[PDB]
Amino acid sequence: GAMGSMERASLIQKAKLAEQAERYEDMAAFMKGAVEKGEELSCEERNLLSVAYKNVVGGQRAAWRVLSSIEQKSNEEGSEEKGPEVREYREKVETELQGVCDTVLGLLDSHLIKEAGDAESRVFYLKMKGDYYRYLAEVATGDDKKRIIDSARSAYQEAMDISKKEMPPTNPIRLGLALNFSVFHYEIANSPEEAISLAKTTFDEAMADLHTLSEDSYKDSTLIMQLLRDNLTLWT
Amino acid sequence: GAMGSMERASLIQKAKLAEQAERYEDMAAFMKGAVEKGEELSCEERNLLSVAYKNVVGGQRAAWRVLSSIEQKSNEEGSEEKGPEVREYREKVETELQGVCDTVLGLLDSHLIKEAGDAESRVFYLKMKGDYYRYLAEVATGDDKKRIIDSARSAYQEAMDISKKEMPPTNPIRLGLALNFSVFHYEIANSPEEAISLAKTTFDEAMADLHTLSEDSYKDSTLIMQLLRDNLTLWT
Amino acid sequence: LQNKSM
Amino acid sequence: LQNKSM
Ligand SMILES: [Ca+2]
Ligand SMILES: [Ca+2]
Ligand SMILES: [Mg+2]
Ligand SMILES: [Mg+2]
Ligand SMILES: [Mg+2]
Ligand SMILES: [Mg+2]
Ligand SMILES: [Mg+2]
Ligand SMILES: [Mg+2]
Repeated sequence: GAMGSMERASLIQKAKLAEQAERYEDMAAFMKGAVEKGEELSCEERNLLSVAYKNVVGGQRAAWRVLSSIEQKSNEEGSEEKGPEVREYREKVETELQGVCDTVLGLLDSHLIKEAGDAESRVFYLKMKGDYYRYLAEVATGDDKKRIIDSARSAYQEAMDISKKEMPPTNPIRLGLALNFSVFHYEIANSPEEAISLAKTTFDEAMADLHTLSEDSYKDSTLIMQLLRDNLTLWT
Repeated sequence: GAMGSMERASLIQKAKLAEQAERYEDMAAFMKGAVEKGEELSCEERNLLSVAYKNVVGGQRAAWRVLSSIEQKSNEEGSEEKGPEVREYREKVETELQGVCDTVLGLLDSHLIKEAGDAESRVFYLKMKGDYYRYLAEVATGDDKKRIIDSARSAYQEAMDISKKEMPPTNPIRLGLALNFSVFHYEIANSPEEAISLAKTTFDEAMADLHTLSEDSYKDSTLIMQLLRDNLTLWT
Repeated sequence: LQNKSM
Repeated sequence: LQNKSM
């Protein structure tokens, strides 16, 4: 790999510089190199990895949605024929998005998840596995769509089981996992009632645990609780 | 080139899709392929080329400025030594920025400028040559800094001479050229008085020509005149 | 609007 | 602020 000759600490240092410069493709490549050094990742390092790829795939997903919309319009009644270009370019962006998802999933499988033993790291990585299968599911249309969806579900479910046993209801990772699993139910699995029930129960159980928290932790938790509330207001 | 097998019209079509998706690296590669087909560019096609590379290099310049600031701070009195990483990563971004500038200048030299005979196309391309030498000048520090600066100046000057002879004072290309040449004087050539004089005279001569214009042209011209005013307010 | 995720 | 260019 092109990062094989750079020190682990230098890769982390440059990942932080890339974030400051909003160079998220660079940031992702640096953190991929850090992961490939083979040592487990600290809490801060895990969040550098997630920030980098979240931003990269976020831009690809937004672009895919623009192109997919143009493509759907082109196939309505009365739309003039413009050739294969829209499909081709949507396919180009889709393939690059799938490549990024495959890269993240490959890092999780080789070998982040199997070495992660603490609840905070294991839940974090399983949530990530669910997230990137969900992004694959957003663009899937063929023979493997159902297996892609079930792979996202299974990863989210394993993470949920651990988080409920090992973390308090206000833990930001637990809350973000539940938020995203709820979105999976609503957007991918055609299960809006499950999405709503999960978001409500997660919100209510966190509300009842806020009294245990410091001011700084209270801020961290209520920020994510508001996102659950935003979705409930959108969905109901 | 990787775009050699794609139709000129398809490359233009996909450049417009990439703009809609805010995929400016793709947009630039598509328009580079279109230029390399060897035919002259229409007014719309020229502006697709400029939009694409303006956005690509704009992101690189913003990132370079972030990193350069961090690097300058690292070299102040009392700053802890953190190793070569900041310089290395600034150099990495700088080299990619220079590569993009070289690519644009190469397209202008082979062979957009020499085939451009109408004032609107020739001024447009010479302004672009000035702009991308200016971006090279922003990061230049060595033996060739003075020659880089003079290359920007010479291209801007040739474009100015043509624009004054062949275009009305409200022409948006003429106005944008003068705006950018004024910025060159202020930011690159250490000539704030020249920058101010040029911006004022350009603004005043355009003001006196607005009466000749349609409502739509009046909007186009006054938009750029406001940018001249913004700079004058910042600089005085 | 869009679904919120983190 | 930043210099305006176009
Ligand atoms: Ca371990
Ligand atoms: Ca010609
Ligand atoms: Mg080492
Ligand atoms: Mg394509
Ligand atoms: Mg496909
Ligand atoms: Mg042809
Ligand atoms: Mg570097
Ligand atoms: Mg250099």
